[PDB]
Formats: sequence, C-alpha cells, structure tokens
Amino acid sequence: PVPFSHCLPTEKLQRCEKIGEGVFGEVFQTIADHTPVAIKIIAIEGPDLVNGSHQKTFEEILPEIIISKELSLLSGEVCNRTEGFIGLNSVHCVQGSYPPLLLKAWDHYNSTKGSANDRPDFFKDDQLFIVLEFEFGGIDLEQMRTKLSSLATAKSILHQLTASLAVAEASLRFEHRDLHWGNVLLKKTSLKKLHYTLNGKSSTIPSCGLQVSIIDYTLSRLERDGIVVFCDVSMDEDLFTGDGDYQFDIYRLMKKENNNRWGEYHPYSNVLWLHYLTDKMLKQMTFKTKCNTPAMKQIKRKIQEFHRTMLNFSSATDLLCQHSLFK
Ligand SMILES: Nc1ncnc2c1c(I)cn2[C@@H]1O[C@H](CO)[C@@H](O)[C@H]1O
Repeated sequence: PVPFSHCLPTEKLQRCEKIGEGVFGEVFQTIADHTPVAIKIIAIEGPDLVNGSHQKTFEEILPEIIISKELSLLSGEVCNRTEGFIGLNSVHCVQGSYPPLLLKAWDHYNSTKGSANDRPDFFKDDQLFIVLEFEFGGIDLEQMRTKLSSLATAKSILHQLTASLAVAEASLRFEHRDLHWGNVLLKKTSLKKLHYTLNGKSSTIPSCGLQVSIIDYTLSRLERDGIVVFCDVSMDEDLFTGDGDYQFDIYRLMKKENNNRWGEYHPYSNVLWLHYLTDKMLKQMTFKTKCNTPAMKQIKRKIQEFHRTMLNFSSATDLLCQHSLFK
C-alpha cells in the first residue's frame, strides 16, 4: 500500500471537492494536468462499521476493480468498442487516516447538500482503502431531473445506454445490475455523432450535445474465457426488500429472472434497467421544452412505445439491433 499523498499530491488534494457518496464511501472531484477527475474512496479490510455497513475485504472489492478495468478498455478495442462506460485512470491500495483536507471537503458538502454518511474521521493510520481514479463523467441523470432540453435528449441518452450495454454484452457477457439514475452520467460534447462498434459493425448515435457514461460496477457481472466475475447477492436480505421507487422492483425482478443464481448470464437484467431508465425519462424527468413539433411529438410517442414493448426483448443487444426506436 501507498500513502494518500501518492494518489493525491498536495495541489491535487487541495483542489478536491466532494461530489457524491454512497454506503460504499465517498467521491471527490479534483484536477490534474488541467483535466478533471473523480476519485472514489472505499475503506476496506477493517472492523468498523462505515455508514452502517461492514467494510468489504480485498477479495470482495476485486470484482469492481476488475470490471472497471475491462469496461474502460472497451474504448480502445476494435470488434466491440464503446466509450459509454467511464474511463479508469488508476487504482491504488492506500494506507492511512483520512486526509484532513478531504475531511474539509466532506464537511463543506455536508453543510450545503447534507450527507447520509458518517464523517470519515475515525480511521487509524493502519486503515486500508481502495482509491479508484476515474474520468470525470459529468452530472448524474437524477441531478439533471429538471435540466435537460427535451425528450429528444432522452432518446439520445437511451440509445447511448443501450449501445454501450450491447457492446459489453457482446464482448464480456456483461450485466450492470445496478443501473439506477445516479449511475448515468451526462457531460456536454461538441461531437454531433458518437461512435460504437458491435461485433465488427460500426454505427453512430446523434449526441444531442451530450455524452453518456455508465458508472458503478459494485453489483456487476462479466466473464472472460468462462471465468465469471460478479457479486454474489444470493444471501443479501435488504437488497430485495426496498420500496418506494421502481428501482427496488428491479432487484426483485432480476432475482426472478436468474432464480437467485448470480453467476449465470442473464442479459435480460440490462433490459430491466433500461426499462427502469425509460420509465424515469417519461415519469420523473421534466424538460425545459415540451414536445411541440410533429417531429418531437413522434419522438415522445416512440419512447412511450419503447417503454411498453422493450420488456419483450432478450438483451440490450436484441433491443439495439431489433427495436424500431433505433432505426
Ligand atoms: N466518474 C464520475 N464523474 C462524475 N461524477 C461521479 C463519478 C463517479 I465514479 C461518481 N460520481 C458521482 O458520485 C455519485 C455516487 O457514485 C454519482 O451518482 C455521481 O453524482
């Protein structure tokens, strides 16, 4: 293990601002070489509860690390290529107490946005963490609930998500398994079209001025050469007992689909998540401009039609290749 200062030299540490959180830990934004990055920091191996849950062991955190790498690498592949997952810059195992400058950032977020986490000031100098440094992906879909232009943007978002998931299905038999709207990131792009390749066939997607990145592989699954990497949630109580959002039904529906056998490949889970996201787009998102032109009213009708038909597709690949929305 390395000290925090290895990952976060002084100027980089000074520029850290907290941008997100979960039971897992903390996410900070900073900058190096003029380029923003997101730093995900997860305590591991220790006995303390953190945000009410036990810390993962090294063995338990490895799947997320491996999957983050494999998905990042899709941006440079040939037959199955997508930039729709987040870039991974580095992963380190760090040892130390939590840096005071990160506690200062933590406090600022707590004062302005409020936090559901414990202030991370109780770790000793032997504490281990995993620090994952990612590309900065923009703002999550949930925080953009009231910020998008029109449902035309929603179409581009769904098309990008479907294409990324398809390429990952084809390359890695990938299932995301936790693609709630906190895990769909949006960034401005000056590209008019985005490019992907699926089983050696290249295509494009109109960007509507946004690039989508999918994040957070804590519950994800994939395989290479029959070696499966996944999170076995077969004995988890709480994951399947959520209420108040269609998100929590997706966990249940995934368990129905796979008969509680999480090592298996069931790409229908990607379809379930895409259905949940389509549902968010039609029910919870609110757009600055409503559908007023005939072209835009046809877009709304097509997204509604996608919502009511997509559950009859077997995978994100089947949706991309066969759904009328993407013709
Ligand atoms: N790479 C990134 N770029 C930008 N924001 C990021 C990330 C990552 I990793 C996470 N987040 C933000 O933190 C929240 C919790 O994962 C997410 O919901 C999101 O708001």
